[PDB]
Amino acid sequence: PDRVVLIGVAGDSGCGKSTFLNRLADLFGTELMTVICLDDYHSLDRKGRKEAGVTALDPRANNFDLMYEQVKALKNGETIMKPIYNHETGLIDPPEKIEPNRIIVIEGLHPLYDERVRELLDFSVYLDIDDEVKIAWKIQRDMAERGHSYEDVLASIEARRPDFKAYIEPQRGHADIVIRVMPTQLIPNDTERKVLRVQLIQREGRDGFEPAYLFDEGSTIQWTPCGRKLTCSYPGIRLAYGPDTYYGHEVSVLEVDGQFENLEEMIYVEGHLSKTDTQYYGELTHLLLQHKDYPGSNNGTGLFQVLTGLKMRAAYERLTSQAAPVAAS
Amino acid sequence: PDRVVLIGVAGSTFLNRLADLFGTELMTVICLDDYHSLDRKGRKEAGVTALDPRANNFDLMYEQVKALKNGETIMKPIYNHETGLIDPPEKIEPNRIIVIEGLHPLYDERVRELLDFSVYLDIEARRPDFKAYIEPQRGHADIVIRVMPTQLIPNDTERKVLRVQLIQREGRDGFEPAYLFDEGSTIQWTPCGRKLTCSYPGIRLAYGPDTYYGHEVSVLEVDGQFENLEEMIYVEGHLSKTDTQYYGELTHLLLQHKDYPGSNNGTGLFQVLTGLKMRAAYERLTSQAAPVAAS
Ligand SMILES: [Os+3]
Ligand SMILES: [Os+3]
Repeated sequence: PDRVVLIGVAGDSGCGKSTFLNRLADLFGTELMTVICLDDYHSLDRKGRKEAGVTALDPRANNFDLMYEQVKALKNGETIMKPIYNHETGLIDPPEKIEPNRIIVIEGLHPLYDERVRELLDFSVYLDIDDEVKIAWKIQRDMAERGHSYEDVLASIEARRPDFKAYIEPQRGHADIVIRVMPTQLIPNDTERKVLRVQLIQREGRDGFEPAYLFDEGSTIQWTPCGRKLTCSYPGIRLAYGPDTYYGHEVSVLEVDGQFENLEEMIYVEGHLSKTDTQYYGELTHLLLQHKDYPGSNNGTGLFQVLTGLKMRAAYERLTSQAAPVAAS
Repeated sequence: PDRVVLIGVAGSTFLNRLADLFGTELMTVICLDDYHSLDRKGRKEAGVTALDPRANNFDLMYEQVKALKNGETIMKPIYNHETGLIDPPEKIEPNRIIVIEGLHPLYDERVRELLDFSVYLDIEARRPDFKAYIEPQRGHADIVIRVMPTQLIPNDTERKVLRVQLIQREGRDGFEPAYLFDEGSTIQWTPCGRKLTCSYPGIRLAYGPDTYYGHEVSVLEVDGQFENLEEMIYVEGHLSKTDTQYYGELTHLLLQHKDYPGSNNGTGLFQVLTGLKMRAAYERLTSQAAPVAAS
């Protein structure tokens, strides 16, 4: 059976605008993977939302019944006629023809919201970014190309909180992996807002998914690779691993704080991680340095985005007994 | 050549543990109080303590220790602690291992160079002379076992739970320090978790490079108490370059005599580990198996 694998990606970065999906495209290519933006399943257009007094985050603005049916149909090998939500006009355009593929990624705000859709997913990721980090990034991006559109991100964050906490964040409890970004604990008065502390919160007991760990599985460790063999500059790099309870479930949290200045630092860290699901030594570093221009390229953000990708590849190859798709040259 | 190996021990249950490891047939222990140049009355007369270098004959010490390592029999004096007198010489023949024990095994430069391995054990009136003449020997010891109060219990009142440090000297050829996880990097570890259930406050290890008396060292550290077997073995299994000859030898040797003090904490663990590092040093120098206790 030509099996269709389904991947869910929860996040607030907008459709086609996250670096994680670019990294997935680098890994799996674009020929045998199709990405579906879940804003296409809005039951209410922009005017309709205003009329109703609800935001896009509200479940009532979204059609989960149609979502379930068309995603179920795709996994069952059927072609679908899915709607297109135009973000510019704020209208719902005529359906698009989407055929099945080896991998189907559903991306958006509510991929893990409905019980029925959850059960169709084979792997899932929630990208949890701290408000302050999101804001600091927006200023750095604005600084580069002279955009100055960060005051609207601030407005958006504050006003979204109620609906974000109500309907978006609880999906973290159902995600296999949660990449959690937040400010550093290595620097006392962080003014630059550059150095990040990132957590890979991995769900236990999901058959066909072995969490990555450091040193000893199921025990708690704090590690600093800087020392005799590796020279870092202040504040350096610090890892942490340990078991924890997240949304009432057992998880295994792998954590990196700091910035990678160079190759040696990246490989030294990669080499000492366990069950990273790399197919050869140095694949994370190799994949991470593929596109150094991406944000998070020199810290835990990129590292864990890539690592998550490998865990999907593992899941795919387990379900199909076949090699996963790859990007061309 | 029937080579004689020399071990120095500054600062005991440690020697009992060594006797358990190496036996008493092929190891002779020499108490360094036997090389007092001044008897108890002489010390009073001079106004010095036993800790003072002037109360001790390092020239005779060097010569007789040098002679022992060279395969010669010696006629060494006996210092009677009860009467406080120096009795007639004792005949001591060479042996596979010679341990010199006392306050000043690492004090003299000439005696230091004869030693193949060395240990300092760091567990009111003595303080001046202790700080003046005893403690600086820590800077020359290959291993220093350092005991101190715990950091696991806030406002510790019992004073029972201990934090112990195995400070291992780097660059001593024929001695690879034990480490945890990654050599030359800093780590803090707690084995209690999914696989191991501890009772409060549990156990916590730490390893990392440091500078001690101006030298590079590698500090392995345990804080807490071992309630049972499983805890001891779990810790042992995750240590690296412990110089055990089989899995579970530390635990086995540590539980040999549970009645000893430090039996259920880092004190005993590191006493045994230190013993293994001596065995390693011996077997490297002789290209031969070290002595063992009978059954
Ligand atoms: Os932007
Ligand atoms: Os390449």
